[PDB]
Amino acid sequence: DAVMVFARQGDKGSVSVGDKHFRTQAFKVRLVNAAKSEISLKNSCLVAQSAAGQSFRLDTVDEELTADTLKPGASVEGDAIFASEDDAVYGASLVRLSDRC
Amino acid sequence: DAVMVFARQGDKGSVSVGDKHFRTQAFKVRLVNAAKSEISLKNSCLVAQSAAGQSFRLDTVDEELTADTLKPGASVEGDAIFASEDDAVYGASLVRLSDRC
Amino acid sequence: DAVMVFARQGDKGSVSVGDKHFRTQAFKVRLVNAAKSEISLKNSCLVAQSAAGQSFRLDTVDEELTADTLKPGASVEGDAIFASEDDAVYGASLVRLSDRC
Amino acid sequence: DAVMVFARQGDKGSVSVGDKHFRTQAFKVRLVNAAKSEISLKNSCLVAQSAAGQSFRLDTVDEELTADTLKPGASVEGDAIFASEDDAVYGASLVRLSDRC
Repeated sequence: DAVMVFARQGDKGSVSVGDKHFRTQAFKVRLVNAAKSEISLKNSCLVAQSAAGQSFRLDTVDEELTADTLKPGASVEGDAIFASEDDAVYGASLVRLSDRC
Repeated sequence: DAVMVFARQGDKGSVSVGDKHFRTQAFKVRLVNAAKSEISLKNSCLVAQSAAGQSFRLDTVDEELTADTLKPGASVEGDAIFASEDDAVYGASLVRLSDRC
Repeated sequence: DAVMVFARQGDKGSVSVGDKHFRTQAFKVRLVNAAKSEISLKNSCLVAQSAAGQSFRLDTVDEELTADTLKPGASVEGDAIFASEDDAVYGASLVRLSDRC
Repeated sequence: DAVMVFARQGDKGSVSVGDKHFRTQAFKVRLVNAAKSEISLKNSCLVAQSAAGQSFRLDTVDEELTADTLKPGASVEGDAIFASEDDAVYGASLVRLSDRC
């Protein structure tokens, strides 16, 4: 009765504007409903984090990953790009769903 | 009189379901029998490990790598994906055959 | 009223001549003027740096990235390759524009 | 009056046979004679090393990189794969020519 989250580490990068800087870590994410009922994602969000429990904000995400619900057997996929001001986001090793959004 | 194991580090990733999380390290593996006799793999398994001797469970493996035997000169290849709950598996640097399966 | 700098970490490398050695980190860089006025880059330069503020010299850069100005909505892109004598440049995680050139 | 050595870090890997294991780091190497005279490479060899000066044996190399000489303007390229028993070779960041072969 929970959505399955598959992530693969992608490109590392940065964004700078004047003296405002941040680092980025991209993941290719696939969400899969392997249960027998429709699961709502409306009050859920994607969080990337280190094994120590440090989490990182989502900077940009492909529209497909923001589906409100996932019917049984349905799958959505796309890129999700997380950020930190420093280089901490490079240690993000897990993408998961939170309901604290 | 042992099978040769060639591995190349591939993608780093993760799998999450509810609050059950793990990290993944993929390798492309090739097994080669460079001896003069057939070698049995029936009671052998692929293990990934760090240089310090810490080993990691095999989460998924391509069917081709689970051949029961390898005749002389035979070669099989495919992906093998190992896991840890935390990010330890990212230090797996060796794939080898164990007979403790 | 500042140019936006998008960078993605690319190849790691080295250059050696006799006993003169250095390490290289490439980035794909895109510069974007998202403001309403033309912005001059004539006295600006690309700097790569670590989160701790350690910066690295630019060894080579694609001609497209050395435009003197960027009109509104204009974008230029190319590779930029930064260097260190030791392996410090591998921790460069940000490309930004400096006006101290 | 020295050959120029350009290297780019490639795949990380391993080789195992029975309980004999090693780790591998591949580089794409290009050798370039940018001088005005023919330079002999007959008593030279490719060495990979860390910034601290730790060096690693050459396990395999493409035939093209073992040219005996390089005439003016000549260039040769190919892959070179270096090894360590443990995972030290993963810190090799420089390929250079030695005359101690």
